[PDB]
Amino acid sequence: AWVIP
Amino acid sequence: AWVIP
Amino acid sequence: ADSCIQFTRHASDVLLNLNRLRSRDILTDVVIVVSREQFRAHKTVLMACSGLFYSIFTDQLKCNLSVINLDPEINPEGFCILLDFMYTSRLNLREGNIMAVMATAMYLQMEHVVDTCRKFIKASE
Amino acid sequence: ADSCIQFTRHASDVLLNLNRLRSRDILTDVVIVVSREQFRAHKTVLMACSGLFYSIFTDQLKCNLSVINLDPEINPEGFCILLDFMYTSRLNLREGNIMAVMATAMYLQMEHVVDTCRKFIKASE
Ligand SMILES: C[C@H]1COC(=O)c2c(c3cc(Nc4ccnc(Cl)c4C#N)ccc3n(C)c2=O)N1
Ligand SMILES: C[C@H]1COC(=O)c2c(c3cc(Nc4ccnc(Cl)c4C#N)ccc3n(C)c2=O)N1
Ligand SMILES: [Cl-]
Ligand SMILES: [Cl-]
Repeated sequence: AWVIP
Repeated sequence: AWVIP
Repeated sequence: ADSCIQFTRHASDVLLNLNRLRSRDILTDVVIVVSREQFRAHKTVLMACSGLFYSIFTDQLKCNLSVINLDPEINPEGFCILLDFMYTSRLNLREGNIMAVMATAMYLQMEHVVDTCRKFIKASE
Repeated sequence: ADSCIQFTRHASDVLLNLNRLRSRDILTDVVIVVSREQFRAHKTVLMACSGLFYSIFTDQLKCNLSVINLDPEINPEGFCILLDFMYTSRLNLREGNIMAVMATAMYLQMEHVVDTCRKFIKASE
């Protein structure tokens, strides 16, 4: 996997 | 885009 | 063949167009009912994202249904957040919705989401 | 909301499961005929990948057809290569098939593919 888009 | 996978 | 070339953004571009079809109600083939709230969707996208929907739409009788009713304990907002994630890869996880989102992902059999919810809860304890 | 988190591999995982449904002939809803060769597919995936299929399946009469016949000049191998690309992001481009793949991508209105074919041809001149 999860990221800050 | 295009790459060698 | 093993000499294929690959277009990096192709999968993301396909998902963007599948969400545009959903927004415009084009070729949607099922209504999911959650405590009287109704959500239109494409069976193939639901099956591709969820163990529960994969089992439902591969059944020889349920594959032909146009309406599927979920368990009355399922929260409509939690379902809405997960349906948006299926079609965009983005999850709107907030302090006020995390318990409902986690319980809904357990029911729908979306294990990456269940794991991330557990980690965010563990960090606040 | 602007505070969403994103799962990097989600779009690729959805496309992998859509190709598994195609392999097993699950919920396919159209047959594309190319010089008597037949290819089963999902209308939503075809529309998401091609300007020609997007125009065909948004027409109020053609949206309900279960068989679509392509122009007799279209090469079946070129179509097969492009259908595999739609469902996997991988293009099997070879010296012996590039002219047919480019002409088929122009007809299907798949512009990224047309551009890449033009560049590979220009490099050999
Ligand atoms: C985005 C992807 C990964 O994320 C998940 O959360 C996730 C799933 C997931 C999918 C399926 N569906 C298929 C599986 C296999 N063969 C076929 Cl043909 C299908 C289909 N269609 C089934 C289960 C899934 N289960 C448990 C997940 O946990 N989806
Ligand atoms: C993978 C992506 C990019 O690659 C292309 O080659 C490519 C296309 C492409 C897609 C569409 N389809 C839609 C467009 C808009 N609104 C909707 Cl709802 C749809 C749908 N479904 C239409 C045209 C496309 N045209 C010209 C391309 O050139 N597909
Ligand atoms: Cl029904
Ligand atoms: Cl027909």
